[PDB]
Amino acid sequence: AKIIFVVGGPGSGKGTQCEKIVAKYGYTHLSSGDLLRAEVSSGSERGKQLQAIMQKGELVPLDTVLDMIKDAMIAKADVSKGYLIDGYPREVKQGEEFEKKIGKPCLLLYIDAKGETMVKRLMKRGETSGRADDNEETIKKRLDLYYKATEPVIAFYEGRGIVRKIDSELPVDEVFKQVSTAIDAL
Ligand SMILES: Nc1ncnc2c1ncn2[C@@H]1O[C@H](COP(=O)(O)OP(=O)(O)OP(=O)(O)OP(=O)(O)OP(=O)(O)OC[C@H]2O[C@@H](n3cnc4c(N)ncnc43)[C@H](O)[C@@H]2O)[C@@H](O)[C@H]1O
Repeated sequence: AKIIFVVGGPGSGKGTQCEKIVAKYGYTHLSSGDLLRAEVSSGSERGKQLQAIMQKGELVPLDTVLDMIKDAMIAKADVSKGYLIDGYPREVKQGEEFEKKIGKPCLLLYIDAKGETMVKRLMKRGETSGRADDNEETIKKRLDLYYKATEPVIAFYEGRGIVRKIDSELPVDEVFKQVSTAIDAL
């Protein structure tokens, strides 16, 4: 099965575009954030540790996140012709371990938004839906961690030759036209 990585800053639009891909193309959307949140909601001790980390806007350890992604991919293996890995990898080492333990991606959709745009989007969502990490201080930390840890992922996969940059400043449907062009070109 094809493995597509979807990487971009917090609030850039990764989840939105992934849900569009699912509806049009039928790939399996796995979200690292949603997996981690599902553990938090289980009430486990592990979930309590993850909630603490996520609330602070820091990165969860690679071992826990990659486990859960692998767990989810195995659970869907029967029925998936492709996977969208949304929000993983977030550092170069995550990408390398994923390739060692699972397989190589065929495409990286780089969901590119401006920093100010991301702040605005996450503040709006936080005011609405109240996700715990959508508060101003945590937003700032998430964005700074993205620039520091995650942009080198984009460089790594530029070196591999598989990055397609998606202008996520446009309206949702215009972003998805770019996304669709990239996927149709595989
Ligand atoms: N691999 C990893 N390693 C270690 N730790 C990890 C990890 N993965 C996760 N974690 C941990 O878990 C935390 C959460 O990670 P995760 O949940 O993956 O959150 P994120 O990167 O913080 O993503 P969001 O879901 O905040 O953004 P999105 O880019 O999907 O934007 P969306 O489409 O929702 O859109 C945002 C909003 O904007 C709107 N919007 C989208 N596109 C547009 C558009 N084109 N125009 C106008 N509005 C738009 C949406 O409607 C919505 O309101 C991390 O901070 C970390 O602690």
